[PDB]
Amino acid sequence: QIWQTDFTLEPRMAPRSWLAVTVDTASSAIVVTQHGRVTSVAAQHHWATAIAVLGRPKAIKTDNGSCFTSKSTREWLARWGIAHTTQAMVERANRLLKDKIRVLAEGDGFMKRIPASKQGELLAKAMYALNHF
Amino acid sequence: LQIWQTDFTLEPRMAPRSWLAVTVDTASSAIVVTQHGRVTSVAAQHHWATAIAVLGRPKAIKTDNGSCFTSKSTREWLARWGIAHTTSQGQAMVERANRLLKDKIRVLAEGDGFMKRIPASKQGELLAKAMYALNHF
Ligand SMILES: [Zn+2]
Ligand SMILES: [Zn+2]
Ligand SMILES: [Zn+2]
Repeated sequence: QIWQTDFTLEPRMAPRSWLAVTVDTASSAIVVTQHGRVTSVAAQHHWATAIAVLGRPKAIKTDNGSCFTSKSTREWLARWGIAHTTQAMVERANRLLKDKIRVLAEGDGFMKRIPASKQGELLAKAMYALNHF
Repeated sequence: LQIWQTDFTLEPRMAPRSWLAVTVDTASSAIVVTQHGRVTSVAAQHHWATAIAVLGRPKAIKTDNGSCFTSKSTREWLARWGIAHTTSQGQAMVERANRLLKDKIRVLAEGDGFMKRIPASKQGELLAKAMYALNHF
């Protein structure tokens, strides 16, 4: 598999409002996780989630953000045997995810921040809606 | 399918991220370890996603009653993954891995000249090398 990964902000999911999103380019499958800060660790724990869900890819493509080009991330991706190169599919995935998140939250009456106790199920439901799990 | 045991243990050499979450597969004795700054429900869930990535999905996970294992957020996560969960005794195999791992961490750090805290930029490769050495004796 060849994946594309990027981070995007979703303030309805605050305080853990940074979403890491990966898309598999051949299948269009999408995995998202939420994070309180954009760090190398956050990217690594997101990829371990995506691997657990979809299988281990041959290569991941990203932009040049510092979470993705750090010595830490470069070391992790070599340890896992995944090649790394430094858009349209991930951007499409972001918009579809944000839309689902907005309509589900506003439907439950949450017009601003979603309470932390409701976030885990609401993000899973948004993700499952865009997939064939 | 697989049955795991998981627990957290503190390792001050790996500070500030000195919380180690450890999972042992009961059939194969394989260990997966990740390190975390705080012991929270999310740290356990990201540890387990890592262990699924390395080992494959288990049928069941056994833990103690620490609050990050029995929280609503952890109960919901385990249910979404379809993993059964069983819970003040402890479990032998994970306590033994905790001991092996701390000994191993000490030996490796000390060979590289780190006598007390390991510099944060060294800790990822060293923890991975310790986990690999125990699995590949
Ligand atoms: Zn970006
Ligand atoms: Zn994490
Ligand atoms: Zn414990």
